[PDB]
Amino acid sequence: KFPRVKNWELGSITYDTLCAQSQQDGPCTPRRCLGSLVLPRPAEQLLSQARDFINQYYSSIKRSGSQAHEERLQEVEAEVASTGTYHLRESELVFGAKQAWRNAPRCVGRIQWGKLQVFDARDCSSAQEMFTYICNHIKYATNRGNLRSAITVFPQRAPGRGDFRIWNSQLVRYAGYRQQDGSVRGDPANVEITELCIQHGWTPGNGRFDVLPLLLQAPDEAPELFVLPPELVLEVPLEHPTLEWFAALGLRWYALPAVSNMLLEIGGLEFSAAPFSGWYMSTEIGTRNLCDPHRYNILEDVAVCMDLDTRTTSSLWKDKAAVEINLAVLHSFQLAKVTIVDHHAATVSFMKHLDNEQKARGGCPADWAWIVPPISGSLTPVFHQEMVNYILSPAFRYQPDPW
Amino acid sequence: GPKFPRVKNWELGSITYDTLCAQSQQDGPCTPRRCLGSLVLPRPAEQLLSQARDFINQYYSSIKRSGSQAHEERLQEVEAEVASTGTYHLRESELVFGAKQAWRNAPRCVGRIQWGKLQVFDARDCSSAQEMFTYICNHIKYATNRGNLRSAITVFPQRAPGRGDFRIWNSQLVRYAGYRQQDGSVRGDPANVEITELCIQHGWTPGNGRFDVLPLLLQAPDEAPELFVLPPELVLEVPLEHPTLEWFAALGLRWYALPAVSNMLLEIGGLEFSAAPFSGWYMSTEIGTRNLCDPHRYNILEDVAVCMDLDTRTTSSLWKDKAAVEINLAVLHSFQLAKVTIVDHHAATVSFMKHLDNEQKARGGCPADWAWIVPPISGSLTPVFHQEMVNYILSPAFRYQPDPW
Ligand code: HEM
Ligand code: HEM
Ligand SMILES: Cc1cc(N)nc(CCCCCO[C@H]2CNC[C@H]2Cc2cc(C)cc(N)n2)c1
Ligand SMILES: Cc1cc(N)nc(CCCCCO[C@H]2CNC[C@H]2Cc2cc(C)cc(N)n2)c1
Ligand SMILES: C[C@H](O)[C@H](O)[C@H]1CNC2=NC(N)=NC(=O)C2=N1
Ligand SMILES: C[C@H](O)[C@H](O)[C@H]1CNC2=NC(N)=NC(=O)C2=N1
Ligand SMILES: [Zn+2]
Repeated sequence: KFPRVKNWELGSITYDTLCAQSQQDGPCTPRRCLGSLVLPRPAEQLLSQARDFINQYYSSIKRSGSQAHEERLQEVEAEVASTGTYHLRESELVFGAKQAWRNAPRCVGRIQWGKLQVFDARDCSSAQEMFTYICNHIKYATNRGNLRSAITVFPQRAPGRGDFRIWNSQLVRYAGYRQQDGSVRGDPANVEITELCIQHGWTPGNGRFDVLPLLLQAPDEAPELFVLPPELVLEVPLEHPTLEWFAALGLRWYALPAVSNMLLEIGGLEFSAAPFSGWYMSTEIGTRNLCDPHRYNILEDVAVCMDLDTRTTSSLWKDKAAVEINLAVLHSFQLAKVTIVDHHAATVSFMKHLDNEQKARGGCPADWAWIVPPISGSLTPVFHQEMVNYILSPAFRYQPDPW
Repeated sequence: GPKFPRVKNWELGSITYDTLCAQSQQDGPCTPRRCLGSLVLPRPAEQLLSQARDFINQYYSSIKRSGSQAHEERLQEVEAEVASTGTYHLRESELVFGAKQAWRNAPRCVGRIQWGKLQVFDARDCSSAQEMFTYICNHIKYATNRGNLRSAITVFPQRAPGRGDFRIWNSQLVRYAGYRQQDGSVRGDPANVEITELCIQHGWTPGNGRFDVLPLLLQAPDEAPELFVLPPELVLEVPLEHPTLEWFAALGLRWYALPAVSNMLLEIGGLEFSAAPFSGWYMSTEIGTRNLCDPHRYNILEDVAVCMDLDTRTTSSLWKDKAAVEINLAVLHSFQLAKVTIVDHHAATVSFMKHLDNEQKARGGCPADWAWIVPPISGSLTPVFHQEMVNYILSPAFRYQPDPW
């Protein structure tokens, strides 16, 4: 039965028919819903995924049933039957990468999905060459603050051998130095990767915002360490439009959000290294990165500085400090002329995206818990919107850590 | 290791496994193909007996008498009663247990740390609309307790074969009128437009304010509903002021003290209680964020922002966030000053975390609807945002039911 999907603010209703196109199970069953969980719980198979994807591609260019379409299916079929695998043409890769983003249920920025620079790095044969491609990506995507969405696709997994992998979870990560007294200096999210870096020969610093080097891995080789050139890593000092002492906090964040640990799956083929980047929504930095108790955890420091009544929850000191921190992020990025979007503008765009996709494809997979921002949830339109979550391919997926 | 859902807390790094979900006898809306967890309304013969037996087993387990002679005798009693009459009836102590369990089982309620403290008024003798009203007034008086609020439920007679239901037509015991205007807008609470118009159709003379308390429309078996005005002195309200913004008081906003849901069905051992209103106390975000700030509710965000002199022309000033915070603070401050029980969303969610731990030990899990548990402002500032949750239907349960009209 195709789900009825309701918007409770507007009273409008849609039916999701796109979900019938899902060929991949999620974690929920009729007995229990596991929608809030962060992590998920032969040749004929490759052949049907490949054919389905080639069909998707030729349909997108309006060329279903054409000579080119029939001949491409034969090529794919021939290659799989002989070798157990196949290869994508660059145009198919570009279409596949955009579709993977379009299909990502946890992404509120999908209004932008058709605007993605795709770097084909499948001719990469060494960690050294990976570093070169990553530097070109960062340079292109950063664009002096006028951020442009981009993906670089390194060579696919092959049955015979180890994967190409970028060990770091993002291309830009701040060190987290664990103390002998358990506590952390820097970003506690990055304790493990920091220690892997030191262990692979990196000389650590001792600051709160030390940019990590990249550990890059070519198949069946020890990862290699590469320091990013400082001028490639654009950063924004954080200050507040009216609170003078805020800048004295010595806070900063990086411009470029680039996820580097996810697997890109297109037509059954798997790209274990395919880092992608857009621009930040302010709550990612202002709310999560800076205010999570297990991240930089600055709420109390800011509250004290604001002279708020910390003695009690009902003064709403946490809520007040968080708002000001989010404002400082927005102010500071605007001042530095670095692309950023606030959570109201981003969720308004997502509502438009939902409407675009309803008309174009008859639905849109969306993970409500991820779409709704971590402050002011019900003040955004997406809170009042019912959403259907399911897996379509092409897809970005999680994968095991390479160590 | 375990073949039960693994549940992680990402703030603390701690892991549990929910084994309680094995006890679910009712399907929700999700399938392996697609998750429908965000939907608001998720899409008897020997059937009664097996539900009845399961509930009786639950009762005797809770008093540690499973397998006992008293347990086996009650089972026989129930099947005998069903055998001859088609239905059965609960002992008083069974109703009390069943009502607390239904609250304990409610995935959408963040206040469940309180589940063991519920005053259960047994109104299964009620035989008229007038008597329903007396019971409800008594419930309201007891629950409100001059501002020192106490959780209560009043249970009216169960649904019976081929006989009409007891129903309360209003969705809550206290509701503000919503009057549709000529221009298409609403004065009062747009949530209550339909029930307002139904009160008018049934003979209520409407006011014209923003906070007019509605009458109750009460229905006894196979009769037209009857209209009852709540004595104004029974309905405690709190005028809203702000601790530092002196003009906020001039806005004339207010809310009532007692949150009392009256349109849900209480199901216990297959028996169905179609009128069983229950009340607690408010979490401040229900009033200050949803009721006052929803675009389709009182919608006051812009008015407050304008008074605070914020830049309302651009999303990036965070004018909405700043105004909502102050409205929420006004709610807490005003209830505190008025000595009326209220709980903020930080304190509520902290206590729900304690509840989750209690239930892990007591029952091996706790059904919880993440979208409902996470507060509508400051989500990730609260510990529940970082907590994975497993949602499933246990019985006894509170359920939605069709509107009487
Ligand atoms: C255009 C700028 C973009 C904005 C404002 C945006 C917005 C977001 C936000 C707010 C999240 C949640 C992040 C978190 O909570 O940590 C997210 C996640 C995601 N986004 Fe987008 N996004 C953008 C570009 C992209 C691009 C270019 C791709 C792929 C090519 C993408 C794919 C994803 C994926 C796969 C996730 C989930 C990541 C994970 O699960 O760890 N995003 N995005
Ligand atoms: C003791 C103080 C209590 C607090 C602070 C509390 C808190 C809450 C909150 C914040 C919600 C979400 C409501 C919304 O978003 O509109 C809720 C829903 C719910 N609560 Fe509790 N609660 C309390 C007592 C109770 C009692 C006594 C019962 C039943 C005996 C109960 C059963 C429920 C049910 C069934 C829902 C879902 C309502 C619906 O789906 O319409 N609560 N409660
Ligand atoms: C493209 C893009 C745009 C934008 N605005 N922001 C980003 C950054 C997304 C960062 C997401 C990282 O998620 C981690 C940390 N919190 C939840 C967790 C989920 C997860 C788990 C795993 C194993 C991998 C992964 N990528 N993500 C990327
Ligand atoms: C006991 C209690 C404590 C407390 N703090 N707050 C309350 C009030 C809960 C009111 C819940 C109302 O929910 C309505 C309005 N928004 C979603 C919708 C869900 C719903 C639908 C239907 C058909 C019935 C119903 N009871 N609830 C009750
Ligand atoms: C347990 C819960 O699912 C996690 O805390 C989720 C909640 N929602 C979330 N939403 C987003 N956008 N990013 C997150 O990391 C995130 N964490
Ligand atoms: C579409 C979405 O499920 C609704 O807007 C939900 C989200 N979470 C919610 N949570 C709570 N506590 N009450 C709600 O009314 C509510 N509405
Ligand atoms: Zn689900």
